[PDB]
Amino acid sequence: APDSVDYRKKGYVTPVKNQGQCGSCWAFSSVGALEGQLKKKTGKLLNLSPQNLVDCVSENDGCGGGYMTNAFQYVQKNRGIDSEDAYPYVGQEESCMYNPTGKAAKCRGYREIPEGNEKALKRAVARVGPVSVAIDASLTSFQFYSKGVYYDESCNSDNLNHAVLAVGYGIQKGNKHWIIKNSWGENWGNKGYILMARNKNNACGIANLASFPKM
Ligand SMILES: *C(=O)[C@@H](NC(=O)OC(C)(C)C)C1CCCCC1
Repeated sequence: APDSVDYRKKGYVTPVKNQGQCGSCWAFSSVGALEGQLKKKTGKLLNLSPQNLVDCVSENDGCGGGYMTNAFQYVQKNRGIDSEDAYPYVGQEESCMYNPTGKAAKCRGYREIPEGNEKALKRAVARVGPVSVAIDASLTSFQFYSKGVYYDESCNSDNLNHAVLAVGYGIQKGNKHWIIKNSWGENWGNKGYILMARNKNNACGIANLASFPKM
């Protein structure tokens, strides 16, 4: 039987979130990866705080964009990241208000998958769990997605502009794919998710900026 995994079935994925009017996709991607590792390492997870990252990761630009590795590094140096409940998302950057009392996860580093390698990415998803990735999500066809395995030849792998989360991989109707968790609400795509073409020459640059935190 062909290799495939869907971490949503295993309880490694929390409900789909909505960024609102803030370019915080990176924060949600990071938090999603941390959540997956919490489930993996401790047997249970909870919603982590993307707001904590938006406000405290000085190396990023808050609602103006950021990198997942920068967030992981921050969680590590900071000795922690608050839970969503302790540090709720307001969708706008504010002053860093982290509080150790509400710490909900820790990080011991991170690893970046070899750029452009879907085979290494697949191994990471299979051996680590959900991984943070970035893609070109500017196409109109990406935005109005609803079903099937998305693939658009004009998707620019050299223009990563949206962080997302690879929650698994498989095949649907002879079409190999990556299971992708977005942060545009459950209203977007298929209940907040999108099936993206796998092994279609790094479509949309799916393997160009992938990483996972070490816990
Ligand atoms: C989306 O939420 C943001 N994307 C982002 O941080 O992209 C990386 C650096 C490729 C992960 C941006 C922030 C504002 C401009 C548009 C989308």
